[PDB]
Amino acid sequence: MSMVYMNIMMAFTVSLVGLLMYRSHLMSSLLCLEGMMLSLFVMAALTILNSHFTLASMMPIILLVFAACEAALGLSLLVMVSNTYGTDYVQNLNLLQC
Amino acid sequence: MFMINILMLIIPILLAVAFLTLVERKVLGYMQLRKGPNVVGPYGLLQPIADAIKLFIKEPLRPATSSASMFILAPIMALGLALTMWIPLPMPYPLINMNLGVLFMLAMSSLAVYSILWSGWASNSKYALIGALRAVAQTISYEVTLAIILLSVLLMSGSFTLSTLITTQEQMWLILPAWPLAMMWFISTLAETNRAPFDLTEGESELGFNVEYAAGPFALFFMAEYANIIMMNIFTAILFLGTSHNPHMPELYTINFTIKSLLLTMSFLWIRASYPRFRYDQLMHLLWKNFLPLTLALCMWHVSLPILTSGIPPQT
Amino acid sequence: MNLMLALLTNFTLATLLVIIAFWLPQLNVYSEKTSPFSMKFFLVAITFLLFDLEIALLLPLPWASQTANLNTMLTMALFLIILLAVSLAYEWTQKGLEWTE
Amino acid sequence: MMLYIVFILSVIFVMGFVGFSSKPSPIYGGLGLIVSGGVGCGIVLNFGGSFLGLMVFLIYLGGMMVVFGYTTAMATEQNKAVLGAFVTGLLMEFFMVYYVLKDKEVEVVFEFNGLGDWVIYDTGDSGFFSEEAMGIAALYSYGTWLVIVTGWSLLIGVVVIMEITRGN
Amino acid sequence: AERVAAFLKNVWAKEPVLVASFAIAGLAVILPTLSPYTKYSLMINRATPYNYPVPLRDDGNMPDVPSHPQDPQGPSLEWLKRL
Amino acid sequence: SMMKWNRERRRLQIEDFEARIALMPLLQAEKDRRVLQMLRENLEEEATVMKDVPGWKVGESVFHTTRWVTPMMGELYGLRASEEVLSATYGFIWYT
Amino acid sequence: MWFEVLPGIAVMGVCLFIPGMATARIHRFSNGGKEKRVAHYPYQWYLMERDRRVSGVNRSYVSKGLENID
Amino acid sequence: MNPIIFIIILLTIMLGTIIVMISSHWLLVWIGFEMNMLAIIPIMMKNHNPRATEASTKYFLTQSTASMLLMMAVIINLMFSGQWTVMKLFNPMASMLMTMALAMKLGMAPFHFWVPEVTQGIPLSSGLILLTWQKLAPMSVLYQIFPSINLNLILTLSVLSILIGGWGGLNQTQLRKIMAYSSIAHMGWMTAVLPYNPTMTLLNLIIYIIMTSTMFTMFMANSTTTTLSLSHTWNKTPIMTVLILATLLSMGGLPPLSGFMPKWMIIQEMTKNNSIILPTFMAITALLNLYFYMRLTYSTTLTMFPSTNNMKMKWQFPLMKKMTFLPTMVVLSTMMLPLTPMLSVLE
Amino acid sequence: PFFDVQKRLGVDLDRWMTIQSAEQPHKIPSRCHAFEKEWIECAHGIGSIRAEKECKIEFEDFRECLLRQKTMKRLHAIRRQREKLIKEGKYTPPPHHS
Ligand SMILES: CCCCCCCCCCCCCCCCCC(=O)OC[C@H](COP(=O)(O)OCCN)OC(=O)CCCCCCCCCCCCCCCCC
Ligand SMILES: CCCCCCCCCCCCCCCCCC(=O)OC[C@H](COP(=O)(O)OCCN)OC(=O)CCCCCCCCCCCCCCCCC
Repeated sequence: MSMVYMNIMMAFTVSLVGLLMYRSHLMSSLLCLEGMMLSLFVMAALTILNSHFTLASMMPIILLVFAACEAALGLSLLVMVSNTYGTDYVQNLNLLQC
Repeated sequence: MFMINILMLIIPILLAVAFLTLVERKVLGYMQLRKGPNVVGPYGLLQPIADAIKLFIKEPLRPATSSASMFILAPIMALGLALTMWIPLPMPYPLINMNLGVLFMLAMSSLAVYSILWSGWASNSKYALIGALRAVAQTISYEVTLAIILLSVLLMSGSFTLSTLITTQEQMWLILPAWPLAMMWFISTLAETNRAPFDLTEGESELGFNVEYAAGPFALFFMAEYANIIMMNIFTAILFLGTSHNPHMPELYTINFTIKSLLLTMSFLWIRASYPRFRYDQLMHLLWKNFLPLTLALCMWHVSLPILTSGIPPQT
Repeated sequence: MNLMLALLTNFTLATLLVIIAFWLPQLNVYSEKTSPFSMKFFLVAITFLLFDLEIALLLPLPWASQTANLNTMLTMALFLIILLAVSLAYEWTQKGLEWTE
Repeated sequence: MMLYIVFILSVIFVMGFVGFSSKPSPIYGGLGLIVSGGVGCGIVLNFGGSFLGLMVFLIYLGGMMVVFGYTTAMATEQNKAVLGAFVTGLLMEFFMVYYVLKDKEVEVVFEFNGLGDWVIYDTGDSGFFSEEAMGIAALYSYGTWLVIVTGWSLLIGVVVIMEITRGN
Repeated sequence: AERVAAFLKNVWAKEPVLVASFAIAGLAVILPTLSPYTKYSLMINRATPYNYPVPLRDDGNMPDVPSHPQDPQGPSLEWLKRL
Repeated sequence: SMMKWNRERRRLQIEDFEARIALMPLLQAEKDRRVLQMLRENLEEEATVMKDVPGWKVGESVFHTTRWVTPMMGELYGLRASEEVLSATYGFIWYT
Repeated sequence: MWFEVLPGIAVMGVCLFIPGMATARIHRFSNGGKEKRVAHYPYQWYLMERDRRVSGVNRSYVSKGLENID
Repeated sequence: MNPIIFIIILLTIMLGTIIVMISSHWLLVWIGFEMNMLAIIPIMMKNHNPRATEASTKYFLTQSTASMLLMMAVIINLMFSGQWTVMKLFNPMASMLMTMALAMKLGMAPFHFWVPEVTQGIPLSSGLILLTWQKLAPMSVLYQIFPSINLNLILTLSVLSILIGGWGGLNQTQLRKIMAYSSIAHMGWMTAVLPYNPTMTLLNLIIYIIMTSTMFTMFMANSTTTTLSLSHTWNKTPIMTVLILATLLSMGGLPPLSGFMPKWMIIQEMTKNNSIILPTFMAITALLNLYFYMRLTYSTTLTMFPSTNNMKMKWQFPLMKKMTFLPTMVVLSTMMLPLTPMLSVLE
Repeated sequence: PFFDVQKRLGVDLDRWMTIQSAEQPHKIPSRCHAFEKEWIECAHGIGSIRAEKECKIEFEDFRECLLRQKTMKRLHAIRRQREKLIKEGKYTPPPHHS
């Protein structure tokens, strides 16, 4: 493909693993989720720009607008957890075990 | 010669910033029936040099900060960006001739918020952190109308290049066709740079983020703050008071352009000496309930007005 | 290459002032001195973010005016701004932009 | 060493992801994303996308990420794993970097070549407009459907987040 | 007829900002349809030659395509100069 | 005033574009010759480097089609000077 | 008196005059006494690169006129 | 929540689902999913209690990860084909990501750990949308990409779904959890036959929705969420118990009820392809589902569990719930077997 | 689509951006326009089962213009040969290649 894809694509993989291995904070997971959309933006634009897909050039913008809107939703829920417990630890979201 | 060219743009800014402090203290003095700095050197012309030396040889407190890395990172980010917002400004020739220069000065401007945010975190104090957050809410709020007001003007220019705002006003200033936008742009630039009557960070009896700083590090946050005051007014002059450009005498542009920037800057000092200070909620409700409704109304008027009059500017 | 130099020089210089700022006063060997959440602030950050995203779709308007579909381009330009106004009218009426507890 | 600027940037780009994928304190995690977002723009710029490159700075870095730092400073209450993960990440990058600069061919899932990014660029370009600019402008001339669906989602987003946060 | 006047003058004394906002926006949506010059805006955009005008092979039956740029056939921009 | 000035700017752009259109036929003609020449330079030196390779063909298309395919950057400037390679790849993107 | 404020303004005025004046004169020093070529779109860049090759010496600001035609 | 806002939020969930169904561009397919998740989290929070908050947070973290993977697949496919058409994917690695991404969206095992918990934290009406409407959009995409799906990946997810659905439900006493695990089980049937005859995936989807909608409707009528609280129904609304009994036997696939129709037709199509071992295993393990369906019938209709004194007060008021379409749904849930050849309308 | 509404109503919602040989603003062609056009017209109206086997040639060229794997392999071979002959005193680059 090209040397740049190896690193851009590996960036998505790194962030994905970071999303699937929580440490303590719910916030740190949102960054990894927002890390994944950053890699997809870059990879999308590189493919579109290189091949001169003229009309596709608006596609990365939409990916960013919707992905950003999702983040606002995720941050709103993180706030409503800190309100209930005072911290955003993931181990507090264990009520629904039973 | 390019490296020589940069230094011919960085040092003058630092000296120009230094003597804006003198001009502010003097101008504020005469509007208050007093004189201001006139003892240190002829007419106070050495006053900035005394202050500069004094601050840099004073012990910095640097208390037990939580990180002590964001403490160093905040002043670097602030002063690094402030200088960076001058490279595309045509005077009349940009140092870097960006095709989306207007879009570059918006991108860099929104990054200055971090300097505020990181200073609050580094301070290790709960009180400071609330101080930073209040200044962040004000800054981002009033940067929404800058984006739209700027966008509305470009509908009359036709592109994002800054050198094309010179061509647009070759017959007449944009202050005339767009004085409603000019009124709300000038006030937005006051609120972005924490200038009175929008200075709540320095609004003693109410709060700042750059309070724990003293000596040299403090002087950095001061240079950045005053380096943007000049830059915003240079931006305003290019946007609403376009100077005619004669290629054979490029210096003629600079003299006229410099005057219009100095007058706009001295309007910041004029305004600070006149009015009281807004409350925090009162300046939020000035944006979300007064400027934003009108900015949206005027943005619609400017998308359609060129179409209904057949006056669409060229893309190139 | 020019812009990279301009960024490097600007940030390189800013760092030199910082280090000498933290070390030049240390030339003077001074005696060792010894020794919540508010919801209404979060909504401002989120409200800005959503409007900021709605602005992102408005940025390419200067280029859109050069098309040969002014009827369609004009209709959508007003459609976005009008909805950008509706998002404001909704928060305004539902007491979103208020600072009294 | 300048003809490989894009590849060099991408190596810094990956190292940033290891920075916050290891999950340090959120304050430092957000910083790594900022450095990664800024470098990410540098990659897009060198492929000819100047509007898209600056859009990340204005919307992603100066926009979203400010709110992330804004929320962290207000809901975060200011280890061996963090160092072990960070150390592990760089080593994986180092070997991948080492094995693509040695034989200029690395096969992990896909077949990645290592001649240089410039080798695929388009030779011919003599237009009087930016193809990226004309593509983005077509949002209003062509993308009527995208505008409607996108606008209704942002409008709903405002409504949705007002319900979530009210709490009653 | 009285209610409208009794309501227009009430907001004008209380909400001058919004009265100007809705008035200005209302013109943005109405005037473009009434304007007689809106059609020229389209004509000028179509007249801007971003692309090369590839010539057409001549088969013989085309007394509408000029043989030379200065021939009298084809579209004429004499309307744009006077405008 | 803005309407009048903006309308003249649209006439001055059309004149600016027609000067380009009258010049495209010459510029396109030159580029065709230049690109073909650069390809043959690589072709001649492809034989030199690979005249003793076990089972290699000179100038072998990697496409089943016989249609002309516009060369990419790697094929033209493959073995030229770095300064000229840099100019043709990032010269325009880096121009201030 | 108010005119004692001017000396500070002039020095501030001069420091804002050097950056603009320096760029204009420095550009003319490198471009053979002309304005630095502006290349915002690929067509403009293509002609500038053509000038570099056509000029002989590898300089884009060295113009060749009719005298260079047979 | 203001009533008008609730309708517009509900109407948005349909628009998101519909955009996925009618779109022909992978971008709009992703926008449809994003619009759907955005407008469904608010209803899950309507009661505003810690469990509702946790359920949405667990739900958001799952649908978001699936969306990124789906977008990632949409881009790998773009690199190898240079197009966005919603059809067979052109890169096998992209197909795996799309398959798993849609699996996380449907809750198919082993991406299932959130379904029991999410469904258990939100009201009954919110669970109905979560288990019936939310599966149409992911199933629309599978119906269009199945030629390129990996045979062993899809069948493996189907096999694990039936097993974990059956085994999970044996240990449960919460009706919201039982329906959650029952949902996972029926998903295996929907996807197991997908490679062979997708039309039988729509037959099993339509019948599953009708039966599940009936169950949630009758639990909402009596505001019952646990096994014990449901056992008082005989003493309050005896008719409701007989309707419950009929459906649970239908859900269990017992002849001659409608719920036998899907399982019956899936076995037919898999065998024509000479798949004898897989249908036999699937049918046997379905008995695990029929077990805890029967266990509900023992405590609800076939026995009279102890009552409470206060129940005598409830006899003096009627059911003021809407119970929309309950009479029609229950009849179509049990009396459709003679109409089996009507499935050709789905072709 | 699952519900082919667009074809029924005769309205174009998102079919303009599906491919890269569709109409683009200012007639800007994509880099692989010639290959994509040929592949699409080859495999039109014969379903994907036949197109997989009958239009394989037209599609391999298309995927060659997209990722240029064969071309980058060929250039890697020439570089390795030339590099080997460089450090053996057996190669002298031409004048214009220096
Ligand atoms: C066809 C394409 C265009 C489609 C446009 C359709 C979308 C329009 C979007 C509008 C933007 C959202 C704003 C709408 C909400 C208005 C504000 C509101 O919510 O109501 C507030 C007000 C409450 O009243 P209250 O404060 O309690 O007491 C004093 C009232 N006098 O309640 C009220 O009673 C205030 C009166 C209602 C506001 C009327 C606004 C009318 C605006 C259109 C005017 C057009 C005039 C243009 C003519 C210009 C010619 C000079
Ligand atoms: C309550 C009342 C609300 C307000 C009602 C409307 C007020 C009047 C309109 C003001 C708003 C529009 C602003 C237009 C400014 C245009 C500048 C101008 O006025 O100059 C006239 C200009 C001169 O023509 P020119 O071609 O240059 O002549 C020399 C050629 N050899 O020629 C032109 O500019 C071109 C003509 C543009 C016409 C635009 C207006 C189209 C609508 C037709 C007029 C009806 C007005 C609408 C009334 C209903 C309001 C709802």
